[PDB]
Amino acid sequence: FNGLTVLPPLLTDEMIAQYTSALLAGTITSGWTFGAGAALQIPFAMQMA
Amino acid sequence: AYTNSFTRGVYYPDKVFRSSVLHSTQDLFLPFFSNVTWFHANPVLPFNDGVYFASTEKSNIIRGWIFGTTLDSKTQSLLIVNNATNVVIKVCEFQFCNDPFLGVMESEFRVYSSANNCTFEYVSKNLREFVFKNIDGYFKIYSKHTPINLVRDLPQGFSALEPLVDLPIGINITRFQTLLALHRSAYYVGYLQPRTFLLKYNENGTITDAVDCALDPLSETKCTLKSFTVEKGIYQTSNFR
Amino acid sequence: VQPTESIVRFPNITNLCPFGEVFNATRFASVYAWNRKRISNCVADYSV
Amino acid sequence: SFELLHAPATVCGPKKSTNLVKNKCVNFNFNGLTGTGVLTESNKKFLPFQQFGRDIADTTDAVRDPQTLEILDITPCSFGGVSVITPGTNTSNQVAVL
Amino acid sequence: NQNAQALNTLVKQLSSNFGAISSVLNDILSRLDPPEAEVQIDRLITGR
Ligand SMILES: *[C@@H]1O[C@H](CO)[C@@H](O)[C@H](O)[C@H]1NC(C)=O
Ligand SMILES: *[C@@H]1O[C@H](CO)[C@@H](O)[C@H](O)[C@H]1NC(C)=O
Ligand SMILES: *[C@@H]1O[C@H](CO)[C@@H](O)[C@H](O)[C@H]1NC(C)=O
Repeated sequence: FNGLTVLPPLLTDEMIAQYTSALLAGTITSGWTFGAGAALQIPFAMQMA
Repeated sequence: AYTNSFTRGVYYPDKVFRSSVLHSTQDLFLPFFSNVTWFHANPVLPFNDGVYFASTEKSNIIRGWIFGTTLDSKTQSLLIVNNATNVVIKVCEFQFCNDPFLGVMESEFRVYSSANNCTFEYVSKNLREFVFKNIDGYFKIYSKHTPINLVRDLPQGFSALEPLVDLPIGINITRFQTLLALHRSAYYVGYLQPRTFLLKYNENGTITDAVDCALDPLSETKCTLKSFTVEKGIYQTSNFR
Repeated sequence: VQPTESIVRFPNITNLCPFGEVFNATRFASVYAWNRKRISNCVADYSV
Repeated sequence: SFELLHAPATVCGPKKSTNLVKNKCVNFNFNGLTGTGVLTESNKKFLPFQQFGRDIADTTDAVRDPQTLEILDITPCSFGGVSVITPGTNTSNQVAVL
Repeated sequence: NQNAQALNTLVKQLSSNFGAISSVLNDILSRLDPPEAEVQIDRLITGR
């Protein structure tokens, strides 16, 4: 256009998708333990319990 | 008698191309669902700012138009005829008779008798339609031809009109007439006015549809949103003063 | 980037305002009765 | 004997055209419209009464040259900001430019 | 939709004379000398 510029976002879409996938994997595997420090694995049934 | 001009009388307002934008234009157009005349085949009619004109027959009985202010001598006038294929345009004085026409007996004469100081010359079922607009010294002509099957009935359809010619004069025109070809022993007239329209173009700069804003509340609702489709809801359009 | 130069393009040259029949006419007129031929829509070449 | 009548002007001299140039940054002018940009052929279709194209945002984007009757498209010449990447003068004086 | 509409309105605001003779920096300049074209340029600048 006439002087209008659209900057590209710093985080590209696949990078955000990778963040979301990592969050899903952590939630499924370690429950809420990975949100406070090192991820601690636990069976999913016991996490739901 | 009378008939109703359904959705006809739309012309390209300029030489501009658009791909898919719905462009809103403020110009002179024939209002949608307007009242027009039912001439049979004829008298003289006024020439306020704009006029519409449509003809429909399988036999070429309609030929040319006569324009001017007084339609006599001493006043400049415009003349268009077509004998068989030679389109002739003259912008100059003439002396028209009380019954100007051209028969197809089989004689073909008796339109006028005058020629002096003439400022321009040029030599070149179905539906025919023309729009005549005289502004700021120029004379605009638009045309379109669409095959049909109705005998002498105005059809139901939409078609844009493309500019044909333009000539500079700078004169004032008030009245006009028409010629015919019956024997020697079927046209419409519409009136233009300032309105507001939005047009549709489909990737080829062709007008495929239009909506008259001042017709009904739905039309002005579409005009405000600038779209041919409206979703459920309530919209503010104008004020009651 | 800066434009290299300016370019102008216009349509072809139409009817040429036939001055050739006014400057090379076979016989002009006497001064008390002079012609008044007028020109109209066309392109006039005053350079020539 | 010339004159200026209230009627529109009809007779006057020939406009001097020049050669068109493609794929460069120039200052075009066709029959009054004027600007700058890059001239290139466009795969579009016009109508015999249609001079130039205008897209969304009401910008002149396509024009047909009145010599070959073929459609050309116009795009603005390259414009953009300049950014400087530096590690800090306290560390080094090398500079990267974007 | 809001961002696109605001940007489009900003673009459309360019084609407004703001009470001046024209809305183009060239035609105003090309037909009037600086002493009185400066007022029109100022009006365009203020509006934009
Ligand atoms: C057109 O106007 C005439 C009178 O001027 C009227 O008799 C006729 O009904 C009108 N036609 C329509 C379709 O309203
Ligand atoms: C519009 O153009 C396309 C190609 O650009 C073509 O396929 C289509 O038939 C055209 N529509 C018409 C001519 O009505
Ligand atoms: C900044 O400068 C100070 C003194 O010149 C120096 O001690 C320090 O290490 C520098 N730090 C960096 C990050 O350059």
